[PDB]
Amino acid sequence: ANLKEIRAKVASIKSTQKITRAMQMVAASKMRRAQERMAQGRPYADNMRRVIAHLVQANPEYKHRYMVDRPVKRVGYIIVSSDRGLAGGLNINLFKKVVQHVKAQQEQSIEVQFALIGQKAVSFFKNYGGKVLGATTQIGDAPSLEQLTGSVQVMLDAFDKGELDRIYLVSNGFVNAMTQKPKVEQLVPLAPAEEGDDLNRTYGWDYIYEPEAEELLNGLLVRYIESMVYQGVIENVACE
Amino acid sequence: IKKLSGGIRTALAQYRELAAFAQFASDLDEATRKQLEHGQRVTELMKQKQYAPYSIADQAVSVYASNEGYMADVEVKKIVDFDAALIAYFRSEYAPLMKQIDETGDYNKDIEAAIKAGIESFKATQTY
Amino acid sequence: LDPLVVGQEHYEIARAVQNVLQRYKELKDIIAILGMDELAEEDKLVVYRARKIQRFFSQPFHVAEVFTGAPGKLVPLKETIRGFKGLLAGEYDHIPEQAFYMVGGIDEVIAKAEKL
Amino acid sequence: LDPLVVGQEHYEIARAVQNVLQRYKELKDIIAILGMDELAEEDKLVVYRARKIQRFFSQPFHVAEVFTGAPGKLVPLKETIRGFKGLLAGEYDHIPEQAFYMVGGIDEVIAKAEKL
Amino acid sequence: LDPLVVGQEHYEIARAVQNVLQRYKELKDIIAILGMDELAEEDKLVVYRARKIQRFFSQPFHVAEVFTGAPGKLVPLKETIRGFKGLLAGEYDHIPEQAFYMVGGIDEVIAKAEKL
Amino acid sequence: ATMQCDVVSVKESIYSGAVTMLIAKGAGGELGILPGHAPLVTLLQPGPIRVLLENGTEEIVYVSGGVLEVQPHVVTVLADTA
Repeated sequence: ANLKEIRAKVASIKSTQKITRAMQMVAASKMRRAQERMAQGRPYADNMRRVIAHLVQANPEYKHRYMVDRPVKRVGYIIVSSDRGLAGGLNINLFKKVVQHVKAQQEQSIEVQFALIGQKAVSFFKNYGGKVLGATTQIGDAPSLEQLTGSVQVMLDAFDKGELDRIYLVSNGFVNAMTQKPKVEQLVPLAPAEEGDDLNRTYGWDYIYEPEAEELLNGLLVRYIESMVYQGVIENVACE
Repeated sequence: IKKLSGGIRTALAQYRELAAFAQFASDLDEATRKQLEHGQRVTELMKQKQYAPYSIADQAVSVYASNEGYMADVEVKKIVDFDAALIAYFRSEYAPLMKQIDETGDYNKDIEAAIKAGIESFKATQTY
Repeated sequence: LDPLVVGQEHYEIARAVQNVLQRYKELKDIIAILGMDELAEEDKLVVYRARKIQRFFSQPFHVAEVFTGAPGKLVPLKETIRGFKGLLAGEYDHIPEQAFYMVGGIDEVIAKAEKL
Repeated sequence: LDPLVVGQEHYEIARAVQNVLQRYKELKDIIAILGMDELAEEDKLVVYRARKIQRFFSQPFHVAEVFTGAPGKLVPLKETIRGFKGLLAGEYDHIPEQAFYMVGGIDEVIAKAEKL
Repeated sequence: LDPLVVGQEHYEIARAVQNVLQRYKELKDIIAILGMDELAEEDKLVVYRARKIQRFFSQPFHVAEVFTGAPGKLVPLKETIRGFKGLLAGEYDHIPEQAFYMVGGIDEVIAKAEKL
Repeated sequence: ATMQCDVVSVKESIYSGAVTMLIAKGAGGELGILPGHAPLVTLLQPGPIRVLLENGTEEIVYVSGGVLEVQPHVVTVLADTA
């Protein structure tokens, strides 16, 4: 109809285009920073995987309560999401994968208690229902271990008491700077898959264990759990 | 003026080309942030009152001060101030220089050295 | 289209269909600029139902057989009312919208759902 | 509106108010399309002060008492200058926007802030 | 610029040059937004050949002799076709890009590169 | 002698090489010249660690405790930031 309103609409769309370009460049810088940060952090995880393989091959006769395998009952989940939208709908993909997995679990007649660390999960996925012991949010970009310390610690403590048996984590898998996919993983029983490392090359002496024989392993196990959840969170941030 | 206008023209063009990045200032690196701050300073330097024409020498001194780093220290909102202050410190302590510049308009090494020394003296001693 | 002329059910079904279509029409800008994901679930349901309704309003004709070659169809009124009532009620949320194209009735839609 | 006619404080206050309003005018499209959360703190302060200023310009009239039932008001120039200077200084940031509506002066705003 | 009028090889070379230029244009924003890295070798070859073509498109003029002193050039079509076909083949993949700037023909390019 | 000595707490890597002698609390000072024998692991004390590479190059680093691993030709420290 009126030409002036059409011109105003054109100008508004031009301004929106400019601001969205600016946001694209900002996302580029942040993605590069997250990539370099996680690349820096990866060798520590590789070293700790090497050391856990080293110790499990050193003393395989003694197994902690996490090495347990009690019958499946009252499984758990870990959900990591974003604090804001405009993310191309990966959060909905993760939520739908988790909803189908938990539907299968309910078909197996097992109730679920899980921890949520993404703001979108607590703000939206909670609106329907679900028992949550840890609902941390607003962790921010590149948080610290102190920021996310007790959220999984209390859940692991509940696992130790026997109320929890299986603990799951789900996030987005970084495969290419343009493409990503959801992931499902199980971490609590620390089930071994590659145990042939260092068997063929020396290491027949192991360790004398002067301070403690097999007591110090619990601390490194909790450190390992923290490391895996932290790396999953940062991977999700980069994918976002 | 012909020698000195190109720098501010380039600064204004660079500020125009990127303006949406004002809110994400912490995100960009050092060079682009410096470009943003210089563009803001330059675009506030162009403000002027009414019935107050500027002579050739005043424009030359202001543009020379802006083209170097002497305008980086001052706060953005204080750019309108300190400009009249620098001009008023001149014309009373450097009257012959502006008389020569206004009458002739020539440009050489000596004029640049005198302008640099005057700006340095004003920045060192006076207040705005 | 008067509740005293056509009845109480007919008027309500027609009004609901028009309301759904009009609500879908107003969302043409957000989906154009932004993506599909930046909407509430209710808006997504409205969009899907409106697309299915748009497909379901098309049927083949006896006269237009020469142009295409498919035989013509004729639909009684009560079948149309039943089909639209079922569509708006909440069922037919699993049938793909490709099965609503030039089918005539609704049992034909159900039969065609297993082919395309 | 000239420094040599109305003075110095009046001109600065008016210019600053107009600048704040114009700056707030340019943030309509971004909030309309994108979420208000994705903004700097300065912009949020600007929009809050702009809303307070925008609804501080409304006062009841004596001859318009029949329309609304509220008694009229007559604010002197010094009171409005003082109120706008105080609002633009940075205070009055905790008072809700609703105290700035058909109130008259500024002491009346403070009084009304107790109830709503 | 169609094969019937100007022959086949001229058309092929022209479209190949335009395609390389278009690829460079569509890769420039990718280079700017992310970096020269994270790219394979064919794209880098395309970038280098596009830069060589961009430099080679320039040449001096007769009417600029009285200003610069460099002589003007009147390069014929054959030499241009030969040079661009050779550049697209990949023969001149080692010549520095500076030798292609404002030089004229192709043997002139070879001589200028040898001098450097 | 000593070839490598790595300590990683969260995301930070350190550089070593030809370490003359190392001082730490709760370990007896055996760290430094690598013994080349008796592999062992210890719970690291939160005391600061002094490193002396060679020719009196004294630089100081602080750690807040963790797990220390020592082995012939392989010395790795896994501490905690807090």
